[PDB]
Amino acid sequence: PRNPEFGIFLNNRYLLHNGEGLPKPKDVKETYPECKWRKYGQWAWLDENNVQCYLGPSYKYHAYSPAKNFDPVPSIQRGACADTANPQDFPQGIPRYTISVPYLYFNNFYDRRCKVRALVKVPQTDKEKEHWIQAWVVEHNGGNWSTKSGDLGPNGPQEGIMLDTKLYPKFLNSGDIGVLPNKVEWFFLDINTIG
Amino acid sequence: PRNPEFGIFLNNRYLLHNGEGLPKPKDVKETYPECKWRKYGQWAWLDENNVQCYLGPSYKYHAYSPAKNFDPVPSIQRGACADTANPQDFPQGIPRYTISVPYLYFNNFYDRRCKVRALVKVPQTDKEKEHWIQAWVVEHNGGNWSTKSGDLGPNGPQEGIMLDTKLYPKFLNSGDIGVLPNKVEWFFLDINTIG
Repeated sequence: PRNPEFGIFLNNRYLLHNGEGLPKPKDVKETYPECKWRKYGQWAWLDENNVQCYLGPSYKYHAYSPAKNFDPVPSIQRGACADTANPQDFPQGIPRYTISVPYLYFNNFYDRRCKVRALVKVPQTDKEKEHWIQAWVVEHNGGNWSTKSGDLGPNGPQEGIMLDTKLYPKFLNSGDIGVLPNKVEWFFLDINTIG
Repeated sequence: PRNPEFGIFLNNRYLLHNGEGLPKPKDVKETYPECKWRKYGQWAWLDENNVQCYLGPSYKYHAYSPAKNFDPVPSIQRGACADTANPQDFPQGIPRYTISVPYLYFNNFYDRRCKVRALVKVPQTDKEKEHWIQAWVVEHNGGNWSTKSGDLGPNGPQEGIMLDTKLYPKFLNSGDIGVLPNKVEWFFLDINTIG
């Protein structure tokens, strides 16, 4: 069946045409300024009324996230998404590009965002031309890291993502602390819900 | 386990306290004005770049939808959500209140919103005090109706929802064309993603 069911092939516009003809991105943080790291008994992503909140980066509102690497094989076998049914167009075997996301981007009971498509921007480096890739979310993680620190403490903000071990080094020049020095730009391919 | 995992019990604030202490609602249509009924080969919910789009009404941005009734028993058995795994806190048997939603509110491959919680406002009538109820989404529908017409034609806009046959009559006074005369106010309980 056609995927997406309606409209343009958004993945092709990025992978083959770099986003040409589409608006320049805004940051998904601007969609929900009041969704912050706050304490209500425990530290969590909460709004100004102490209601759980999460974000939905789209092709219009990209996420810019501090990133570590991870091994996708144990995640696929026994991680947070291991019992999720394979959705439309999911690869056989280990997908070429995989990511893990923190609680800033899901609800763990009802909107888990397991085995969904994400586009990730790979900037120019000494090795790589600038280009977009398509990855699958295959894990959830804590994500208490920033571009300056691999560990913000047990209760520190949970913004960080993970990239598979073969995608991560594409972000580096030939010139690594365990978090990439620049935030990684990405969005959920099939989530276009904010104007 | 605690549900929601973090933050206040949002359902209790509506069901027991009518939303007290929370902001007055805005319309979810204002979150995405450019998500419109448009033709790209077929008629669909599409943005200004012909990308598929959908909405996520929350406690801050309610949906106001034209509503028909439906029989939840065949939907539970063999409708769009019949093979969805029962999530946390899903009832045994037929839930007391059930709704069906159109494509304006889901992606059918990756964000189906099957077996999720919705709060629905039941206004005062000659029989009912004003109050909120908690319903489960158990079906998807076409929804080519408005408060003035049960049938907007094969290609007409798909905004309409359905309410189970025992919830629907709670919207009427003792004073029915098949669509309720007033739009029904509702939101997804666990989706709080737009500021």
